Parts: sequence; C-alpha cells; structure tokens
Amino acid sequence: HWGYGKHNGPEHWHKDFPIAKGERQSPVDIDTHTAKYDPSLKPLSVSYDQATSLRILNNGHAFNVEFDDSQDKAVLKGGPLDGTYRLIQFHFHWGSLDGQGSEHTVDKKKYAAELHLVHWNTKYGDFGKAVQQPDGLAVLGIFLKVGSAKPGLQKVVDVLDSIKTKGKSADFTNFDPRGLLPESLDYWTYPGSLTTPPLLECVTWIVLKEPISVSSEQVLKFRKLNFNGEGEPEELMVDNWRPAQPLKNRQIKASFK
Ligand SMILES: CSC1=S=Nn2c1nc1ccc(S(N)(=O)=O)cc12
Ligand code: NA
Ligand SMILES: [Zn+2]
Repeated sequence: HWGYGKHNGPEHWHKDFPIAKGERQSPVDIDTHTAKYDPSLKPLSVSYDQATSLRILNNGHAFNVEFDDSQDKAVLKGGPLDGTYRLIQFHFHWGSLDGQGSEHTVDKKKYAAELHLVHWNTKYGDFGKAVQQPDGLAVLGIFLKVGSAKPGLQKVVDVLDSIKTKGKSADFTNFDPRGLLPESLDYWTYPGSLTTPPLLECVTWIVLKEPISVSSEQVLKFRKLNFNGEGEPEELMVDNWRPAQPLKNRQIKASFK
C-alpha cells in the first residue's frame, strides 16, 4: 500500500510503520558546519574487486541491482565500522526534475539523485537478521548531480527498458560497482534507519562528501520507469525519495576537514 503519492507517500507511512516517528530516522539534512570532525575515524575500505552482480529488478519503488552476498566478495569495512559488511544490492532515489531527488541533503541542498549501496554485517549471517540489529547495516550514500555522463553507469541505464514496470527483472551480470564511486572517499556518518518501510533503525549511514556527475540523458532514462505493473495504467517512477527527518539526539561526524 505504501508508496510515493499524495495518499500513500512518506507523510502516510507512520500509520503502518509507527517507527517513522522514531528517534533515529533517515534521511537527514547534513549541516556541514555543525558536523564534528573526528580525527580518529578511519579511511573507508571499499573492496569490490570480486563483486558478482546477478540481476536487476523493478520492485515498484526503485530498481535494484542484486549481488551474490553468500561470500565475502564485495565488502565494506573500516571508516566508522567495527565489522565487515557484505554488499547485497544497490538502488537509487531520484526526482521528476534535476533540482530534487536525493534523500539526504547538504546544507538544505537537494541533489538530482542518490545512490545507496546496501551492506549487512556478517556477524548476523543474513540480511533478514541484520535488519533487526542496531548495527546491522552500513549504507554507503553517494549524491548524483547532473553534468557530464558517468560511463560506469551506462550499463545500468541501457537495461532499464527491459524492466519498465513493477515486477519485471532481468539478468544483470558482470557489473562493476567501482564505476559508480567518486574520486574521494571523504564522508559524513551518523546512526539512522532504512528510508523506506519497514524504516528499521539498523543503519550506520556513510554519506560521501563528493557527488558523482551523471548526464541529463542518464537521469532521464531513470524517469521513464513505471511504478505500476505491466497490466496497469502508467505512473512514472519519479520522486521516490523520503524527505529529511528530525536529527533529534544525534551528531553527524565528518572524516575530513
Ligand atoms: C532484501 S530487501 C532489501 S535489501 N536492501 N534493502 C532492502 N530493503 C531496503 C529498504 C531501504 C533501503 S535504503 N533506502 O538504502 O535505506 C535498503 C533496503
Ligand atoms: Na508509488
Ligand atoms: Zn535507498
């Protein structure tokens, strides 16, 4: 029932998922000036060399590129993390216009889109168990601005016409997620939640300071996807972002400056 419309959008989610008004919800606005520099934060360790993408799926909320997470093939560690976290999938949130689409904001600035690379703590054995733990997930968030094309994104964009509507999936092998990363791994970090139902408060957020640039044609292809199923009338998959939630009793930490 939940989605991103006038009658089922983020402002309605609390009725089915009361944790929507919880103490550690995501996303948030990142106030760059009040973020606390922590010189004891380690560099982020991204080990994606052995990544195995499997499939791409339109789930009716976004599209997800799924990975083989049955071994330590693509892992996140270091940074603010004590554990090793396995890459399970990535997806994006994006807007109807280039001026909105990101979930996190930076000094109230919205980006055109936001990439989430979702990882789960291996000490919990699977994703389903990890989401029930306050240190279960690490989501690496990367902002997208519209400018030059991201060549490493083009394989994703090109396959989207095959997964136009809710429920559709396609084989998607040999995709290298390293082609989606900016030059710098400087980051902000804070404890938060899934940004869609069930909104579980299980995520260590790591948001990269440097956005990647994608072209207008690339983001236009995102906007041609459908929220609806093949049988159903067309609602374009746009503005599938949750707005910033109250920071409450949390501090955002910075690895830099
Ligand atoms: C196997 S279901 C699954 S795998 N990764 N995720 C899932 N549900 C999610 C719901 C939300 C997010 S988010 N927007 O990265 O906080 C990631 C999710
Ligand atoms: Na919707
Ligand atoms: Zn997300």
